[PDB]
Amino acid sequence: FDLNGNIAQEKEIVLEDGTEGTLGVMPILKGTYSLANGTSTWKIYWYSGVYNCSFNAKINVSKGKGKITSAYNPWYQFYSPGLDVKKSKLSKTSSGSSASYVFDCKNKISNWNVTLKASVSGKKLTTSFK
Amino acid sequence: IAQEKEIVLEDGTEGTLGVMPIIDERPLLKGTYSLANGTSTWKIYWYSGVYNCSFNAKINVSKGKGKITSAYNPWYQFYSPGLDVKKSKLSKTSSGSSASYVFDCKNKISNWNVTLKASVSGKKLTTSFK
Amino acid sequence: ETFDLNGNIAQEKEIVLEDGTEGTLGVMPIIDERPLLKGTYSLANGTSTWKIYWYSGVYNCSFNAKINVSKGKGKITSAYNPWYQFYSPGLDVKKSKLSKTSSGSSASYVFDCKNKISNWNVTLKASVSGKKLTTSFK
Amino acid sequence: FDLNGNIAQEKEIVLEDGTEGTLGVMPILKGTYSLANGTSTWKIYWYSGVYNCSFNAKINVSKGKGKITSAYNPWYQFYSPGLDVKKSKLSKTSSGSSASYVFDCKNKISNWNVTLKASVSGKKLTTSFK
Amino acid sequence: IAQEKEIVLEDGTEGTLGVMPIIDERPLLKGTYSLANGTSTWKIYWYSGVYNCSFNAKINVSKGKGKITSAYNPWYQFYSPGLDVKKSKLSKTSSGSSASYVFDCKNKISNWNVTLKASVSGKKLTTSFK
Amino acid sequence: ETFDLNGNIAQEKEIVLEDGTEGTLGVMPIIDERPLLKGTYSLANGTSTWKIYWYSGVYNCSFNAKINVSKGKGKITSAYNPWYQFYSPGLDVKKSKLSKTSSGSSASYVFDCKNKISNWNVTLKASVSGKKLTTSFK
Ligand SMILES: [Cl-]
Ligand SMILES: [Cl-]
Ligand SMILES: [Cl-]
Ligand SMILES: [Cl-]
Repeated sequence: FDLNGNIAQEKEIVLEDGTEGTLGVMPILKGTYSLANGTSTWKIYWYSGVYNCSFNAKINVSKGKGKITSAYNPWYQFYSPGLDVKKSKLSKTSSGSSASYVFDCKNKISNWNVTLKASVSGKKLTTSFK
Repeated sequence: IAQEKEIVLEDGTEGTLGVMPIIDERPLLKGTYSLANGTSTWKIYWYSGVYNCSFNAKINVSKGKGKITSAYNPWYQFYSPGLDVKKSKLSKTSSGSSASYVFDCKNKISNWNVTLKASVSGKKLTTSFK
Repeated sequence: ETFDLNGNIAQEKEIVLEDGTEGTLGVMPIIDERPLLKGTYSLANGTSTWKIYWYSGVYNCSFNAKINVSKGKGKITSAYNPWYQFYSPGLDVKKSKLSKTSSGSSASYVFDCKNKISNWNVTLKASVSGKKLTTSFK
Repeated sequence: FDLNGNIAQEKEIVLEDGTEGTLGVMPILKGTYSLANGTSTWKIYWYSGVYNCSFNAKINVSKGKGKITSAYNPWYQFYSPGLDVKKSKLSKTSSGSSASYVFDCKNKISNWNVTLKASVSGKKLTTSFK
Repeated sequence: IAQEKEIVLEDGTEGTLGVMPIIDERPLLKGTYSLANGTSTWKIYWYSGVYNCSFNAKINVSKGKGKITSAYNPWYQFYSPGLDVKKSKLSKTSSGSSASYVFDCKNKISNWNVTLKASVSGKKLTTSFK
Repeated sequence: ETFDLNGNIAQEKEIVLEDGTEGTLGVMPIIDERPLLKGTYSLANGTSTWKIYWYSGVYNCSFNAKINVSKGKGKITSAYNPWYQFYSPGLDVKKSKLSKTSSGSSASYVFDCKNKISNWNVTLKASVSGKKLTTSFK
């Protein structure tokens, strides 16, 4: 039940009030750049008119493959009247494949999360913000 | 057919306490998709006026059977005045049989949850939202 | 006398503290080495899945339970797909949790609730002994 | 710096607004009764016009000394307009010397906790509520 | 004398960042009491118009030195309109050197904590509230 | 150009998402294999206790830190007695936590704050390398 693994496939539905609902599956902007052998420390951050946040990530590249050995020193300043940061959390995957600083936010009309993530694979450091 | 009984609680609340055997789960909406051997990465998502959310699923398939090796990058953004998302957890079963993004919601008149789920069985990938 | 109905079995003690409040502290020996009586009289050998649920004007909730009965003794191997909708103004759900005992003798979906005049928990419970499956909501 | 271990000893202080403060130390109503050899199950409870709560305690008396091996099935119904139960928790000491069901409550003029406790020492079961 | 510096933060906030070496702790109020060899149980408490709380401390003294073997039965009841006790934790140091009952408080105009503490050193039992 | 001042060292990327918001994602290599410079120039050998603190009109907080410096290298063996008073209407403290690094290289007392126009954390930090003790509050 799959033609090509290039486009999104969705199941649609119309709710009792005539509102569309989409259940979908899809195969799959970021910052990436080279690393060096041994251990290194990095400040991973994001800055905008609304969200500003960062943390430190210690990485260790043994052989030609590295991982995040520690994620610490979480900082943040969010400017926006009425915004409520219900929760914030910095965590590292057991493998150390990545670290994420996640904020669960809320205002008068919405609830959502924002995420600053750092990923290490081989000798490559990738960051993202969603 | 199910086996049930009508109970009237002390506070007057009249309800139906029941049990029924099921073959397949009954969500609001579901979808089934075939998988190819090897590792593949997919975005699982739901979009509606009020609820919007997703996560990524890393699926691996050795010969005939496959499972979810990783459920990550949980994202959501809900729009509705006065809505509160008390809790949001993305989790994966130990056997990788499935992953579920569950939201505990609340507002001036109700308390409920919504669930975006992805389960893998053999060559099949099943998505659902309830 | 205010007929507890379990008061005849338990040893109780009326006490009062600091606040000058009057309440009864009590202890009662209970039996667990007993089978179920009211439950769904049958659940075939092997493995099977079940939908446990309570539906009413205010409280609505359910969960799935895979049950495994090898030879004669049956247990719950899993309690999943917790779902709920507690629709009523004034009512607030502060916490919800689905759990299964170590033995798999029972699974409970507990909700911590509150309204303008009270605070309390409610439980949707499924219990299994031998080839019997029973439920309760209190 | 201690005469007799029978009475309370306090350090007093007068706050900026002429309010007394007492820091004190003191050497030290409950329900108690005999147990039997082997394992047993007990319902520990309290009932009043305001607070009603209970839990089950499994006890195991090996030799002539016993302990609580499990505390479970926490139930409660508190009647009082305006009362808010911020938190509730049932826990057992590692040694199993006792179990406690603690409620952190709050209303418009106060914050306090209430506690139903079960204690086992030798072949004796003691309960209390504070 | 202490070593400090006056800092004016970006938002205009003017403060004093300092460090000072101390011999003894400086709480709002303290008390010292002698202990006898053997095990003894004590109630540690504080009473004032607004704050009232206590816990029990099991102290053991082998020949000259002693420590807290157990800090239990935490109790509190605070009176003040609009006051919120966000958190309350009773904990004991691994070495039994001390136990502390800490309350995180809040109201329309302030955020703070209060601490009822008991520390044991040798033959001495020191109580304090800050 | 809006002088970041660290922008010259880090590699940054301006991006935009779903919301149509404009922000800069960035990564910067930093050094930790460096000693302290501004800190309290002395902390004698052996063991000593210190009161770390910040006092101001709105934020006030402090904690104690036992420091152990054997031979030449010094570390924090304990961070205790966390105390605070954040007195200001509109300001809400959502969480507070005192922590010490594994190494004892530093101790941090972090507060999650909020007001009608912003959400942010503030930290009272004590760091120790060799025989140097420094502090900061940002
Ligand atoms: Cl880490
Ligand atoms: Cl029965
Ligand atoms: Cl237990
Ligand atoms: Cl420096």
